[PDB]
Amino acid sequence: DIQMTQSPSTLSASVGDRVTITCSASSRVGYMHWYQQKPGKAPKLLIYDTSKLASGVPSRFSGSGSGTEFTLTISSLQPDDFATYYCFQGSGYPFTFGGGTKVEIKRTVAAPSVFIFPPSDEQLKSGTASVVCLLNNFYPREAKVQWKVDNALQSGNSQESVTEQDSKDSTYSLSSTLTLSKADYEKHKVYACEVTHQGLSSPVTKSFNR
Amino acid sequence: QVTLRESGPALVKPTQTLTLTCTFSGFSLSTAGMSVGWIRQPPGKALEWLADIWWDDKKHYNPSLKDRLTISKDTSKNQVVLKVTNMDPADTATYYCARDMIFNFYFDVWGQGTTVTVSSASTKGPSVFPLAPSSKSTSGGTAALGCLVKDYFPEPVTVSWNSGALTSGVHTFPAVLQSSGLYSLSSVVTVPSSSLGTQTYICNVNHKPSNTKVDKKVEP
Amino acid sequence: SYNDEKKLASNEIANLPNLNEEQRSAFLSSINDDPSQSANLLAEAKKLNDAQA
Repeated sequence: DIQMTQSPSTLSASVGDRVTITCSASSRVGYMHWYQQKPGKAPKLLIYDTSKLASGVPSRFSGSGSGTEFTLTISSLQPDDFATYYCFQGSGYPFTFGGGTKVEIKRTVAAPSVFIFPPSDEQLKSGTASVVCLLNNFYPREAKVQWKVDNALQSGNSQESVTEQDSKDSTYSLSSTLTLSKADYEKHKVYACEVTHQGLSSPVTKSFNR
Repeated sequence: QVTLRESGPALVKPTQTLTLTCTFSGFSLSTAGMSVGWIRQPPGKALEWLADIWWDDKKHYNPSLKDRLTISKDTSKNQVVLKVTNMDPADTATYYCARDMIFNFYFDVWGQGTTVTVSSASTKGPSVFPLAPSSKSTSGGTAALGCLVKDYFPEPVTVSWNSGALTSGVHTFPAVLQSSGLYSLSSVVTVPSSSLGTQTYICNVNHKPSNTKVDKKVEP
Repeated sequence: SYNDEKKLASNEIANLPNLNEEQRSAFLSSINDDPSQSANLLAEAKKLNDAQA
């Protein structure tokens, strides 16, 4: 069959940068097509027949190439261009896709706003308690979040999740959830989330008293 | 215009056969040159084409699927069905249908996709809990609030706010797998603090795999 | 790259103004089945097209 390798597989560029993704096929195809896939969405046709713009696609996008070597170009990277891009060939069966290129947006550092939500009373009845720490709209992605219950650092009883980069402001957000049985929960008093980030001069703590 | 929509079970057991249905509009599969194809995408991996069917009943299958596929059409009802035998957890993926034409040989319109998980574990519905805004979730200016959707299986869960009327400021986090083997996620949204008293905020939570629907009002 | 042959030949069939849906379907399906027959099928389509002008 015909297979394609894309490069780079991951790409990070600032808004306004010109970006190029290449797709090299194992053998000649008459056309290369490109798809854009945003987080949580289906792929959307972007370029077809090598250089033709699909509908609802800004002039920012262009495509080129022939034989085994094809390129997709974005002439002025915008926040909403955050996506994974795939090349695709329909010239021979099986139809195939390249491995994808994740395009990330570089932007100015931004400190997280930190919030904390205690366990809702509704949950406490069921006999379990989750305390949620939230870091909102920060860049870059790297951050550290530690839990302290009565000044005692915690381990292995919390889980983090981070969003994909926002399509508007290119920031991330992150939640950290501390899970305890209602028993251990009423066994301690102060509940605190400690946050470290490049955009913060000193680590920010958010806490509350049971 | 053209739309396609995939449907089928959210959960199937290893060795079982999966049946997926694509229902489409805006075009006809009796039209000369028309085709529907199926593509899937495992978590964090690339897209993989699976099969296609043409208006003339011609069919193609990806050899990577080892003869496990059968595709068929009902032109009358605008439906294409794909069956996959002997499901394995490696087949856990989002499955898409999309339109092709013999004039094109590219998929120009896709469905939204339907997520399938292959597991012996059984379906479990979420509990939905308030993440009430307070002085402790305020910056400015602005207060965060949300809903905690915990202990469910399989994926996915969808969350809207105010029946889709509230979109700005919403972050729904990717689910995390807990040690219990169940998923949990939160959805949050920042709104003006001055609206806390006048504007009702409701998270609409769907876990279709367990036929759960919950509209929770989140207040101070 | 058999599908490129299909794609080119199919667009040439699409260009013809005087074929009905039944006839278009016939030629396109033949192309779909065996692209190497394109030169021949196009000749046949053009002749049928012209006779129906």
